[PDB]
Amino acid sequence: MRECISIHVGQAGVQIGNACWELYCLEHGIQPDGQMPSDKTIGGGDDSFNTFFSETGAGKHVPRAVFVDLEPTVVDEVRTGTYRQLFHPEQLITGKEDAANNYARGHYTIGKEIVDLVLDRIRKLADQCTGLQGFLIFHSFGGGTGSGFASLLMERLSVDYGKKSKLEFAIYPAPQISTAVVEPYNTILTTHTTLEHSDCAFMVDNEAIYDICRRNLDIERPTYTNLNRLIAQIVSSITASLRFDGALNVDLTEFQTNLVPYPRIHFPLATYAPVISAEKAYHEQLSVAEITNACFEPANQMVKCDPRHGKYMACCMLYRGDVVPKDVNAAIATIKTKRTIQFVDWCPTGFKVGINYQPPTVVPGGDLAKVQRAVCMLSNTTAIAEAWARLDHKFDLMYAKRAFVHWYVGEGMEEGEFSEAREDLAALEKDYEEVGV
Amino acid sequence: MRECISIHVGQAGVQIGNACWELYCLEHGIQPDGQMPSDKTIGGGDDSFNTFFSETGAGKHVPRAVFVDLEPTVVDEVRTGTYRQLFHPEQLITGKEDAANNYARGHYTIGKEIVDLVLDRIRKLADQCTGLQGFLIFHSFGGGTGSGFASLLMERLSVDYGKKSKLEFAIYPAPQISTAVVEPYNTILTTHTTLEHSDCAFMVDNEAIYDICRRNLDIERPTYTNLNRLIAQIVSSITASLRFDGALNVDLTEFQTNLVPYPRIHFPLATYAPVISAEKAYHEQLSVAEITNACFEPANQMVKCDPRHGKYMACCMLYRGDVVPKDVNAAIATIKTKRTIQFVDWCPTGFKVGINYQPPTVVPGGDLAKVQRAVCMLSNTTAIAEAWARLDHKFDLMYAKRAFVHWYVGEGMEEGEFSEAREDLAALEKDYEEVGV
Amino acid sequence: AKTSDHYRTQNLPHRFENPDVFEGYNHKPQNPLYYTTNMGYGSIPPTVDTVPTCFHAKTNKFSEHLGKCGMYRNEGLN
Amino acid sequence: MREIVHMQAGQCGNQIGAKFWEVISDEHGIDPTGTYHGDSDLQLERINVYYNEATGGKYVPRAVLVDLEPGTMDSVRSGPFGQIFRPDNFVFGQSGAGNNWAKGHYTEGAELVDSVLDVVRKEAESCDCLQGFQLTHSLGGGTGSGMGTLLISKIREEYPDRIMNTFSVVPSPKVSDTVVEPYNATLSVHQLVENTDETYCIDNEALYDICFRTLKLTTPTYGDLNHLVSATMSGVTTCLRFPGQLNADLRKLAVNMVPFPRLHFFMPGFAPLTSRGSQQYRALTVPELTQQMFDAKNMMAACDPRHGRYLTVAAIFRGRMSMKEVDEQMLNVQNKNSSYFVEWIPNNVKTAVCDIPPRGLKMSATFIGNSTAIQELFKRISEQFTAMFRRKAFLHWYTGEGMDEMEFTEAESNMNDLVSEYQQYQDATAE
Amino acid sequence: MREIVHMQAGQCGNQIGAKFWEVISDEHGIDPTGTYHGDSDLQLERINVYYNEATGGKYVPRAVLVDLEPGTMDSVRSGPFGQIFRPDNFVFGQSGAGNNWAKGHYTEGAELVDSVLDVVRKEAESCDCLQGFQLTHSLGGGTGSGMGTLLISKIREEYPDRIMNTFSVVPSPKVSDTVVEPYNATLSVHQLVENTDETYCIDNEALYDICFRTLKLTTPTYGDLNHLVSATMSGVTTCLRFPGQLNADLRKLAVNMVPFPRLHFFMPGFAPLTSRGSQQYRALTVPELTQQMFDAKNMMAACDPRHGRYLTVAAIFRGRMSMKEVDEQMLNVQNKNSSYFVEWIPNNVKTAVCDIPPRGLKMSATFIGNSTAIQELFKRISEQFTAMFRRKAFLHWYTGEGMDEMEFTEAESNMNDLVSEYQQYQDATAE
Ligand SMILES: Nc1nc2c(ncn2[C@@H]2O[C@H](COP(=O)(O)OP(=O)(O)OP(=O)(O)O)[C@@H](O)[C@H]2O)c(=O)[nH]1
Ligand SMILES: Nc1nc2c(ncn2[C@@H]2O[C@H](COP(=O)(O)OP(=O)(O)OP(=O)(O)O)[C@@H](O)[C@H]2O)c(=O)[nH]1
Ligand SMILES: Nc1nc2c(ncn2[C@@H]2O[C@H](COP(=O)(O)OP(=O)(O)O)[C@@H](O)[C@H]2O)c(=O)[nH]1
Ligand SMILES: Nc1nc2c(ncn2[C@@H]2O[C@H](COP(=O)(O)OP(=O)(O)O)[C@@H](O)[C@H]2O)c(=O)[nH]1
Ligand SMILES: [Mg+2]
Ligand SMILES: [Mg+2]
Repeated sequence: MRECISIHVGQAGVQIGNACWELYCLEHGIQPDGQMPSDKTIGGGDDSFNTFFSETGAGKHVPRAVFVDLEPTVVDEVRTGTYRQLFHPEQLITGKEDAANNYARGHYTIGKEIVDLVLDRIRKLADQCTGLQGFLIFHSFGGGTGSGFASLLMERLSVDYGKKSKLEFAIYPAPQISTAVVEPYNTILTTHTTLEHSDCAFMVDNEAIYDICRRNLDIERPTYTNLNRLIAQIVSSITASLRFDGALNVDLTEFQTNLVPYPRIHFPLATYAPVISAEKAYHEQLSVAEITNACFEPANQMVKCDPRHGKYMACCMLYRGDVVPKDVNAAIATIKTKRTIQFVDWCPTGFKVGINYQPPTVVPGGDLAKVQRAVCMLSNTTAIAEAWARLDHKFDLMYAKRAFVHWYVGEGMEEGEFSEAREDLAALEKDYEEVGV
Repeated sequence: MRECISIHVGQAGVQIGNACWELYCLEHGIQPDGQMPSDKTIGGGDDSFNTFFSETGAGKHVPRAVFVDLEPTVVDEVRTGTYRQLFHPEQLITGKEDAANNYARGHYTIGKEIVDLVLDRIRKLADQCTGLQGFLIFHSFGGGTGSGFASLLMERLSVDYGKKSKLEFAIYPAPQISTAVVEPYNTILTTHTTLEHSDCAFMVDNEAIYDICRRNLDIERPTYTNLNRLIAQIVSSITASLRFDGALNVDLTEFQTNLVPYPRIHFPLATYAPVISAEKAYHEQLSVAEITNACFEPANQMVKCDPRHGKYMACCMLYRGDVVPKDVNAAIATIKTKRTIQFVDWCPTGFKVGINYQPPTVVPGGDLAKVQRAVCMLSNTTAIAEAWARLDHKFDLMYAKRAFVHWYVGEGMEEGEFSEAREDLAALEKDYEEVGV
Repeated sequence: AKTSDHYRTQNLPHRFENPDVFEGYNHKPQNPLYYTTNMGYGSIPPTVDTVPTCFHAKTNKFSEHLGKCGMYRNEGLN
Repeated sequence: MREIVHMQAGQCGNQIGAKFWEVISDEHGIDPTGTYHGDSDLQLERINVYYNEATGGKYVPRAVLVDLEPGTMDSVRSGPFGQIFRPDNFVFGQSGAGNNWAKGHYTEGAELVDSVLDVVRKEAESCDCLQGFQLTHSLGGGTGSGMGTLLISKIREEYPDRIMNTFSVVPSPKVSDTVVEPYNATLSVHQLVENTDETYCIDNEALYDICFRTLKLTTPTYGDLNHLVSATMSGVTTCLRFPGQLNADLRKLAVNMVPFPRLHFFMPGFAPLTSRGSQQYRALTVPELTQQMFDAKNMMAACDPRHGRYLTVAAIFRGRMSMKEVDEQMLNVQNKNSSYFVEWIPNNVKTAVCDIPPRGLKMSATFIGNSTAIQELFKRISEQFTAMFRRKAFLHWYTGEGMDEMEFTEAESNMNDLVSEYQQYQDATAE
Repeated sequence: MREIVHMQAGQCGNQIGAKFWEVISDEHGIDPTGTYHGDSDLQLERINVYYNEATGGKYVPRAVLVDLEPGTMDSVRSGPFGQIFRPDNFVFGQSGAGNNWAKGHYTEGAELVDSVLDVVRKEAESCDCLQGFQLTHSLGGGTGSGMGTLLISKIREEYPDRIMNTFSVVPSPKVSDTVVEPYNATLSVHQLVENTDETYCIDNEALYDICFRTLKLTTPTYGDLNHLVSATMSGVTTCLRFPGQLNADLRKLAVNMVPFPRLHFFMPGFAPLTSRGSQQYRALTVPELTQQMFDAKNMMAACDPRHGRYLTVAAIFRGRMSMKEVDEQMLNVQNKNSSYFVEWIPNNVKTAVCDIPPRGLKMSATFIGNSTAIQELFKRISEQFTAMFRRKAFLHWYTGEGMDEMEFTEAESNMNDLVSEYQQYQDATAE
């Protein structure tokens, strides 16, 4: 009834979709073969699956998300590991050539031979509905399949579907820690096509989640799986109000119109609380006020920019679990009475609070504890202007003497495209600072 | 009383006959001996077999088929095969020479001395036939027996019988993939004769079947077995409304007269949906809306002819299985409201639906999925002139310097015949674009 | 085997209810080469699985009996 | 019922036809005695294409062996598979051949040909429906270029509408073995052109190159060369004898290959050819089988296919395959190199597939090419002929036996006219 | 389906590629006879990258080894994992190389290169993707330089959009062992600059040094060196194979490596390297692994990178490890040695992680350092060439086979402008 078709592009997209669908199956009680085990006939309703999982005539829960990559490695790993019969065969579209951290290669020469097939599969998934609610796109701004093909995919999706919501989950390059050299080039070329031509975009770095995993979870050498689990928790807490029940639900199209003020400011930041291990979770008094004031801690954000050096424009605060709607207001009052947390002048009320009854699930083999109440605090603010200023600095420094541009020219893209995207993002920075003042 | 005599001409005709009579016997529960199994003493109420087989004075089943091929190999294999006890001995008519991809050889030579015997067997079948709804001729435009003798046979049935319908299933050569070399000559020469002596002229292209089998069936190595099983499913779904009862029965005269506007556009385009395999078909609903939406696609056409470059003049849709008229009408409404399917202006109501309760009978060992719903869609699109434009291009660039013509002029074919056929088909495609605009 | 304890049967005749009454669906060849693909249509027999579960065939006994004799004609004196 | 009358002529023809019969008798499961120790019924379904029934079930090949010396007849009869033939169609003469075209066409061979035609009429009206005749002459002897072409002329004049299939071994620049070989070749090709439905010309130098490169063999002798030619023969006429998928007989090949009537000189090739050690490392499927057909190293004519344009290409495949794969491979090689292909014949590869592989290898293919690259071999033969003829060398034998130089003049004129006919449809464009 | 054809030119290339096949067959589980004796399913998952498949489940390498002297074929075939190669992929000549670039390029290498291209084309487009062409050779000798560079030129002409890797054993002055090494290296780097996509240069002096003071072997005779080279090859190509958390194939490396097209000369290094006496004493943590990876004494090039500046740095890790340990170490090395990195490229290090270690240790890493210190080898080769080209030394041994002095002068000019190009980014500024 309320459909949340997901597209996972890039290797980061496929891995984050693996974690995301593991979380969805575990919190909907579906074994990896598609069936519902443990004597399903108990309970009369349980229609919560009909947001992410379809249902055939024989009664199989078939998910609604297309895993697209250009190299077949991670996609074949998904096709051969555990969740094998759960996904459709024409749901894990793969290519021959790789995009190779190259936006022009993934956008102009390799992206056009698979775009018709992925749009036909999105056509079939949307036709297998009864009124769609919102696309959920998952990719990385590192470059390649996650940037150029994602941009072309979003262009054709906006052409085909008119005004449907197209929420981004982007893995943005961190300030210091990064794993490539052409990531500023890819982000600059991608912001042009994802700024004016896409819907609300959640954006996360990697070293913020690295620091969070170091500090909160007391785990010192884990890998990308224990990042994808946290972002899966965030997206589950976002689009759980469509599936589950609770007081003052927040619909997916009601997230946007009540979070983002202007149709160019659509880059909020997420913060999940409380991320904690079991030993530390057993030793405190997890409550609504505590998790609310721990959401606004600058050392717990998933974006490496200090919100103390910016203005809080709006905040949508989503709750899961044993949460009453009076402690929420008591926490909002004790947050708004604090002078350090600063809200913009044209915003007397700056909070949209939503509550969902069912608590967040715990994944077996995970590091998060059995939490009873959680918040996915999603704030639109002006603090990311510093991050895009730093990325402009890096891109101008590397573009000073035209490094790595001979590739993008070689498979074909004009040198003025870089200048056009750079001046577009400079105008975006101007827009953010004039909104802030 | 409803009875159809099938005439299978050529090697393609004999192989189509094998793979279609296998499906007919396996659908009506007749073992290849022709013997009807144990009916529990009293025969009971069952007469679906009467449209293809006759009750002789023993309880056996001799089919209403005439297998003609001049080369005595493919039909001698049937005489020595597993269906050797099915056909009457004076029904698998063969010659002693070949026609060898030559329309002149198949029309004015050795093919001529056998048409009298073929007409005598057809006369005997019609005399033992009570109500003849229409002849059903299967051949190929490759050349030789399938073009020259088929043309002569159609002319002779036209001049003796008349009135009664003559459906044609013609194998059409592909844009690129081709076996013979004089196929454009043999296909140009036979249009002159299959124009004014055919009531419906269903066209099947091998390359479209190859792409369908490689895309939807997950077989990387298709062949004539799979090709003729798909064509057998097409003809069985076409003719099933006679033998098996249904709401909104559409018989041969009805979808003859609700499919052709004018007596020059009688060249429909078949499509079968679903053509899916079993491992894929595990993960869909296979609903009526889905099997109708995945039937107007250019990727599922049967001719290698995208209907986007043209308009639909008429459309018959034979649903076969557990379909509901409410879902049929909803599917028709959604198809009409979609914009890419462009129907012609002088036909706002072109859709003839026909429901049959019987699901498609799966053949064991086949590649097709085994599902409770199917659609055989016969369009009459104006895009079909693309194949004939490529045919004229190939015919012109062969006939510019008189290649391969000495065999024809030695075995018949006064030199104006090629020009006459070219003029007739050019005027015909002029008529087709005239009714398109 | 029966196609009733294994599947759903809706007024299916005895002929399909017992698929073991089908004979002639083997015709095993000679030594396993010389195995032309055209004789592959006489393949594996229908079984409890690849059998129709419904047989919706019309019966024309009444219509045939009236059609042989002829329709009514106004023949009388009144 | 279709059937092929075999007429062997010459030492080369008799040896290579003996090899052909002793390989196709093994293919059909026939003893050296002539009794069927087969293992299936498809061997006896179409056994009458090549064999005649005798008392008790013995099978006698329908081959007429012709020579002018006792020689190779006695050698073949003493050799294995020599007791299978009819003893009444071992017709020979007591004279000598002399490797002389004039002696083979005008001397005592002109009355041996009466007995040969009597035997051939006996073997032709002791039948039901002739598909045609095949002949396997030598093109450079006195019997192959003599008796052979005289047989072709008499058969063409007497039966005018039956398929004639002459294989013939063309001369070569290196590896010559005969001094009057250009004279015999030039005088014989003139009779070949107007009288034969099609020729499958084979070169000993190309066969030796095939043996020295692909099928190593150290010493290639003549048994392996005749084995290769016999495999080509059995591959090209296999759809007449064995059923299966889409098939093509000799008349279908004739109507698909030759565009214009004097263009029937074909460029054959057998290509499941793999070395003895390379068999283990070899994979056997349709793409590599296709490229081994379209490999210039595996061609039995010495001419380079890259030195011309293919008019038409026949591909007779054998085995349980995917003909989707073979059609895709033919389209793929055409689209890969459309440069060596005529534009005015679109998709000029006739393909046939049969479901009965030969003995041994699992998957087979036979290549036939009506290429325009045979004109360089024909130009080479004409060059040797005119270099020898400008000084009238070795002409006193022919003239003393009696042939005017006008005959040699017409032979060279038809030679050059056929070369020009092959040349025009190489740079002739569409429009 | 991403897959490389591997070709080895010269005796050095043949041995150094035989060791590469010997190590990756052991990595993939393939026995000497060519069958899959592997335990994990993951081993036979990306075996199509380097292997074909024949009848009976036999996997053959996609190696098209080429030389011009027959002794090296015996030396590569008699060794272990030598019978696995296809014998058709063994084209060579019976002449003598002469350690002559002119002989290997113009006179005797030009005759073989047609057949070499035929076999390379067959093994390259009997395929579906064909990402990579990996030629492996030594600069300074004969067929390693001339035949290899001619093969590079023809293959780059044939396939202008495919990745070209060349593992080049550039000559070192201390080892010497050949008096025409500066001539061959200076005359072959001309073809290596304008054609190849990634060229990894390996110093035999650096290999001897890393065997002496890191592996601490008394007599590193002839196989430890090319074992280290083979380990580096497997490290740089493992991302097209066994899947990891963050992989980076050949294009993913090449795009992020070269800032400008003629800067594709790389200094490789594989350093989980320890002597047998210290392997029990050292840990194998990620910090220890990366500090001895960035240590200059574990480098396969004699250029000390302290006398220069890193343009780009790669790190391909193998093993199940933590990617906010490897990433913080890649950031820490930049923040520590920030002077040796170019200031106009932030984040000079590209990191890839595969989860399957090589046979032996449980963690490993491969280092690819594009630095502006590689000009030391190039300057020394240019100096030794310009110290010999003045008084026309050893020049008749090229002009007799046929070359003018203009080719030598243009080769030296293309040497010097590339040295100046690397010096330009050695001494530059951010703005
Ligand atoms: N948070 C998170 N980020 C990831 C993960 N995997 C990859 N990334 C990010 O992705 C960036 C590199 O781009 P990829 O996503 O790996 O590449 P791609 O989108 O598949 O396109 P190609 O470069 O052609 O492979 C790195 O900078 C990482 O930060 C993951 O599992 N979790
Ligand atoms: N779909 C399909 N097409 C076939 C089949 N067999 C032959 N054809 C078509 O037939 C064409 C070849 O000409 P044929 O119809 O076989 O000629 P013929 O029936 O053998 O008659 P002659 O040429 O005189 O021997 C090919 O282009 C094929 O497309 C078949 O089994 N299935
Ligand atoms: N393939 C093949 N060629 C042969 C054989 N014997 C001879 N030849 C060729 O035939 C040519 C001689 O022709 P020949 O048979 O003597 O003609 P004849 O004198 O009329 O019988 C020589 O150039 C040989 O190359 C053989 O056994 N096999
Ligand atoms: N690292 C390494 N260097 C080698 C090897 N074989 C030869 N070389 C070097 O290569 C040079 C000779 O090159 P060579 O093999 O003769 O090239 P070719 O003439 O083309 O075969 C010598 O100076 C050696 O130092 C080897 O196996 N490993
Ligand atoms: Mg990737
Ligand atoms: Mg036929």
